Amino acid sequence: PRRLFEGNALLRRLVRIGVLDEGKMKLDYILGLKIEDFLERRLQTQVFKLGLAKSIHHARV
Amino acid sequence: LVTPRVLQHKRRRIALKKQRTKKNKEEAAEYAKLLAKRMKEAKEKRQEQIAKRRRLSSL
Amino acid sequence: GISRDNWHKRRKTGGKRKPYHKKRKYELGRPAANTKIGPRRIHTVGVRGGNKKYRALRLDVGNFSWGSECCTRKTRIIDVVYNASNNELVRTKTLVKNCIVLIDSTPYRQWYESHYALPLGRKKGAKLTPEEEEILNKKRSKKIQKKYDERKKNAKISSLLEEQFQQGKLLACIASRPGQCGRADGYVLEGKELEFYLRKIKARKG
Amino acid sequence: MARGPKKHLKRVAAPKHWMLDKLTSVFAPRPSTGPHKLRECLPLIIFLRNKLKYALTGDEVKKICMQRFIKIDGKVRADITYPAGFMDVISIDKTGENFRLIYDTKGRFAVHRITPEEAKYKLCKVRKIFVGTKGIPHLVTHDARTIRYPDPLIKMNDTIQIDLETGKITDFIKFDTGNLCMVTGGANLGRIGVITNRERHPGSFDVVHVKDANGNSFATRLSNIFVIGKGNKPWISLPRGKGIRLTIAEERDKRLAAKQSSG
RNA sequence: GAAACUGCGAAUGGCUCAUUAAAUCAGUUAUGGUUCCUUUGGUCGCCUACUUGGAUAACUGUGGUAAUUCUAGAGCUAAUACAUGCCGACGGCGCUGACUCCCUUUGUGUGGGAUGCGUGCAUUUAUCAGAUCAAAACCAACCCGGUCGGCGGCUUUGGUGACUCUAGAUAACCUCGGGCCGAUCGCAGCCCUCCGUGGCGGCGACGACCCAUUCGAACGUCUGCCCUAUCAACUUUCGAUGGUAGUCGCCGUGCCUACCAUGGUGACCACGGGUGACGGGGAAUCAGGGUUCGAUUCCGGAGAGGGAGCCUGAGAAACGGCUACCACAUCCAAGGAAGGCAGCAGGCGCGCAAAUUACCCACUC
RNA sequence: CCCGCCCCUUGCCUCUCGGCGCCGGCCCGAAGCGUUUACUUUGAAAAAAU
Repeated sequence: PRRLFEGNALLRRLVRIGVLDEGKMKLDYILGLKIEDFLERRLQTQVFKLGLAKSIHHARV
Repeated sequence: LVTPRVLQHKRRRIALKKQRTKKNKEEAAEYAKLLAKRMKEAKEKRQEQIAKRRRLSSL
Repeated sequence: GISRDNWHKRRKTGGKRKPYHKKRKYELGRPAANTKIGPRRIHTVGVRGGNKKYRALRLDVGNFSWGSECCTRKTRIIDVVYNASNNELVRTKTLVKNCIVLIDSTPYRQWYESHYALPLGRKKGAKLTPEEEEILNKKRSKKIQKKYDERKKNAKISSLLEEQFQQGKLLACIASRPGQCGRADGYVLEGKELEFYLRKIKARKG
Repeated sequence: MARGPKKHLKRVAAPKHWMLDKLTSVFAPRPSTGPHKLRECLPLIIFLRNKLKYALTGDEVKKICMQRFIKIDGKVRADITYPAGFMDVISIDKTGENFRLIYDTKGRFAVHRITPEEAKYKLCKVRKIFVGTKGIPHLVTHDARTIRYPDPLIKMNDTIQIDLETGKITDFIKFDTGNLCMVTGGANLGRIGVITNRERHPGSFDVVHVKDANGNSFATRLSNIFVIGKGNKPWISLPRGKGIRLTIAEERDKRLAAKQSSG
């Protein structure tokens, strides 16, 4: 019971922010995560990516 | 100094005492009825022992 | 003041222990009653949780009993004779539980005479003649035979009692702590107990 | 400090199942002395401003109790820290409402509203039989009531229905296998299931197996068992979930299945 | 409605970590060895009663000391303070037996009986009961079914694993001057062979006895502890270990006393010494295993300058209670009087090292 | 790797009191336990905060 309930709710949260696919969703793919995917989900990155800026330096301001 | 209010309290003082005695009467009365009814069951147990000896013998 | 602590004094290995706290009030000690024979003097001591303990000094009466024939009458307590706890108390006439004392022995005779309708051992036949023969024979007649006949073929009374009875003395055993109860009470000796303490007495003194 | 009995109770050693916070001050209510055990109580004020939110401050609860709208077991109580516990009925007659104190499946006193019809009696465990002077018997219950002249066939670990007004029990159960029970103490709490078996030892406690109708077996000490009615036949109205008790995996699944957390 | 008597609380909290190495403390168990303000529930009928007795304060008035939250003298008046004590309902129960009555001479089978004493709970002592296992055959005295040889049929409170338990019976004891069984108060009504009495009823408030319960308290079980052998034998009538009886205490117990026995513990580390040692829940670091720290918000303990003793109370060996010594230190008319911040602020001193003489009961209790 | 069988199979009986049976008679669950521990596995039991 510990492995099921924990893993399910862990992976749910990784999917909810979208640093992980649901075409993955196994505990092994947690380990395939890396630094850059987190940093992509940051607000200033998403401002730049999907809204008006001229550089990343603009977007933070 | 006694006033009418005083005298009421002295009548009520004894009314309660008498009432208390009357309640211990009726409770024990009902309990005796109930107790004596069951002690059917007592009779039944004795009857059962006698019956068992006869029944066992019955061949 | 005087303590009743368990945290003074050694432990098993001969080690010592030391205090860590001052004497608590659930450990208490108030000196012995040392009650004697004399007129009733009682002091009331309040104790823990409330409650009263009567401490009696100079008792003179106890409710003894002769439970073989089931009479218990109030009788005077004359003197101590033997105390197995200590010898010194006997010399100084101090009363505590499980002493051996002397009593008046009077009401027991009155009880016997009235119930079994037969006298005790007597000094002489002229002893009873003025009074104590006018209540030993009575106008009832009307249970001269009907009552008395079953009292004429039961009761022996034991020898060791009877020789003392004449003197007006009987040997009874204090049962109750007088210092806590505020009363002396007891039972009168019989049988092998009465043989035992006779021998202890006779060994030690006359 | 130990020259006498204490009177304060903190918040951070308070019995945890009253669901208190900790950013209000150091003290918590403290149950005052009464019929139920201190741990097993729910103080009055916690039902009235930390559950149903009639009041918002403790002074407000005092202002309710003073006007005497509150009853407990048909009598009037007027403290703010009256120690009501398991199997009592609260009765506010200025709303027409009646509550019952019973255990949730997660082991905490819930709100279980009921008919006025049910709210005229409660279930009381027998704990001791004691012959008083002049050959009279007695009962003693967990709500600490002494009911004189009981009929002799009632024994301990049985339960009796009591009429709040008059005493004088209406019915009773005699403890045995195949009777429906609720758990009231122990690490299991609020679970419902039939008795199934008992076990006896000579002194040093004894245990009592239980099994429910969902196929789970569990056990508890003897003195945490309480009878509620005949086999598969409750004589009380039960709060939702019915004492079955799910695991956390299944319980999660329900909320995301209906996809409901508001309505 | 100030004052004052009376009731209740001040034994909670707060603060500090000095002592304290099987002690404290933690987990586990036990009171069948005990106490318990309070709450809750039961318990509450063997020339006065239309109500008993006499003083104290505030108050009034007069004072004393260098000086105090000192206190004297005089004059009043209360009670849920203080001290007393009857009514009602005893148509009952047991033991004496003046006697008396009937039938078999008697005995015995009989029926009644005046006069007495005892007769609730609590208290102390003694005694009795606390019963139910497995069946018959005859002889002696005997009930009923039933007869002028006797055949078949009866006798028993409750409860625990276990109690010398609980309740019952008998004989007494009585705490007096120091157990109980109401001389108390507020809201609102009635009925009278009837004219405000005689009758009686509601709703509360208060007090008290015992049992249960709650909050605990106190003793006791098993297991668990840091360093040291340049600490290896220790403990005993200045009780060490045990036995018997008693004293004392809330109870169990060498807790204490008398008499008696000669034991107890240790290389599986006792005993002794050390600790910049209060214990635990925990904290820091860390792969796994560990190491170090824990004065400090929760829980338990100990202590209020050092010691000892004690009053009141249900609860205290209390210190924002008291009494004394020792150590400090203050006032004084030098005769005497008064004191304890390891409570919140604040100051001195100590040091490497640590805050505002603030606002307020609105929240939490 | 849960019932049984070769001799054993949760080792036995003895039974008696309170249920289940089948047609007075018969069968099988609960009662003493398997020489003792450790070990292992499951329950009960555990203050909160962290």
